[PDB]
Amino acid sequence: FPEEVDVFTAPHWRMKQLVGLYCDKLSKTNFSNNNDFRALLQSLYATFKEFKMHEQIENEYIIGLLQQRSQTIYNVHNKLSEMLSLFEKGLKNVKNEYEQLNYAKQLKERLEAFTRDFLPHMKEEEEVFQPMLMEYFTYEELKDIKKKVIAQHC
Repeated sequence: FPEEVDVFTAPHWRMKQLVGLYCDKLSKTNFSNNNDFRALLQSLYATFKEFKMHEQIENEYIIGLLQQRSQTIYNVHNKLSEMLSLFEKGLKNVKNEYEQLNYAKQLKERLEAFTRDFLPHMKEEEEVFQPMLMEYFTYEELKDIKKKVIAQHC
């Protein structure tokens, strides 16, 4: 698929880069240490804010359009909002090492589940929405769209 009409690849290269960064931080993080703990949550909150902007950009510049033209919408492209709330909880409601370590176990559980769903969600957009975009829009329309999408991401 021509680079100039690919509306997922570059944003997703950034999102996967962010997944890699938080997985790395997660596994090197000392949850018994309060500073290490908060720094981790702070990184995670910023990261997940960018994920939310990304999904919003998709909704506003790509998905809403594709769904009006194909009318083949049934799945509703929430998750991120619950993850951000989780993080806030850790940054405001955790006082000592006992709470930190109980929290960590839950954080890890929820991030693993998030990650296991987020990668396939992205692959479905590239494998399914991209090709649909080909049949319902012209090549220049798609170029315009990618233009608007990169502007919002970058």
